Amino acid sequence: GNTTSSVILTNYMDTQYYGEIGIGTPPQTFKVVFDTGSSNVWVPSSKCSRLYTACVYHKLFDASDSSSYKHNGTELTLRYSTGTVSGFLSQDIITVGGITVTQMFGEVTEMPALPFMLAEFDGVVGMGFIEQAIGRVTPIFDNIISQGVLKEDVFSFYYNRD
Amino acid sequence: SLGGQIVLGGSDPQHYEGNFHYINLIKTGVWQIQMKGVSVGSSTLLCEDGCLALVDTGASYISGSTSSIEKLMEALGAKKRLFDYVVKCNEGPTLPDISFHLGGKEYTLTSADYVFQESYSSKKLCTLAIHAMDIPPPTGPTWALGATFIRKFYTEFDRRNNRIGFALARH
Ligand SMILES: Cc1cc(Cl)c(OCCOc2ccc([C@H]3CCNC[C@@H]3C(=O)N(Cc3cc(CNC4CC4)ccc3Cl)C3CC3)cn2)c(Cl)c1
Ligand SMILES: *[C@@H]1O[C@H](CO)[C@@H](O)[C@H](O)[C@H]1NC(C)=O
Repeated sequence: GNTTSSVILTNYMDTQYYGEIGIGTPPQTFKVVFDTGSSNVWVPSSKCSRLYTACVYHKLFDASDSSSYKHNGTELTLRYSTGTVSGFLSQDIITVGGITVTQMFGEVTEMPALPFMLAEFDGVVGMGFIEQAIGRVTPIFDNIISQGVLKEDVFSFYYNRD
Repeated sequence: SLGGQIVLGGSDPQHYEGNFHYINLIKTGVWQIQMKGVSVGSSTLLCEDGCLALVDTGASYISGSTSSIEKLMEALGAKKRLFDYVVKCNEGPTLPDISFHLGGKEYTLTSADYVFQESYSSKKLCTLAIHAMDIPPPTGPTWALGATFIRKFYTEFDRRNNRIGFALARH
């Protein structure tokens, strides 16, 4: 229990900060915003129709390419101002920096064109609490805490200027 | 260029200076703290009787309620467009400091911290890194301190002690 683990972020235009995670075996990589204002992990699903603009320019998670994927299928929905974000629960191995964690996440099958088509990243890693988690899905940082590998139960953000 | 960095299990001293100052969460379950004021220049225009602040790393801007931001912008001379607020680019560098009263400290953003200075011309309009967003209950009504804030203040989210720590970011 002596590790700190870091993730380099990309700054897009002072409005979007994102870095890389890997989902599955072998790892399918995704750019994600690490968001203290939400508690879920979401990535687009290979099951998102190409008739959704937000899905056509982003990386899609494919369960049928992962050997460590465990099906769940519970439909879950996020209520956004521009429309509904919906998808379903899946479990797989998520790598963040030097850390591997088995995690439940949502695979998105539909989402409003806006603002999602304007994101340079593919998904979100929620860093908030189980209390605000849709479906009371255990947040990733809670699964990292449970591992007892961290030096401290903290995480920190640096954001540069562009 | 290094766009940013998240550390899990610690912080990175090469990216902040001095020591952290901490504020306790209002209630566990959300990364929200008490705010005790917002100063334009040296006068406390807003949140004079305390309000809430969400420390939201997934937000681009500092946000307040429509009423609070109407008032903030009225004081900055900023004009409401459809989505954002703007100023004539030439007045950008003369905009007053804005301070957020959090814990024992004032967190001061200068104009360079919140004006998108894409030009210095009076014929051009420059955007502000502050927007109005009405966040519905339970979380809100609340301010949200997004990237605009985090850029200036290295932020630590502490689950062990249920606190948020701010130190001056080293760029
Ligand atoms: C391409 C893509 C993007 C996403 Cl988020 C995604 O996950 C679906 C999950 O949906 C969402 C949507 C909003 C949120 C907000 C919750 C609180 N913080 C800001 C977040 C916020 O506004 N954004 C969205 C956002 C923020 C900004 C930055 N500017 C806005 C002022 C914040 C720009 C674009 C987008 Cl789409 C969350 C944190 C990323 C969380 N999850 C999937 Cl499956 C695919
Ligand atoms: C999906 O996982 C959750 C665990 O919280 C559970 O409530 C639900 O029953 C699961 N769905 C399945 C596999 O039936």
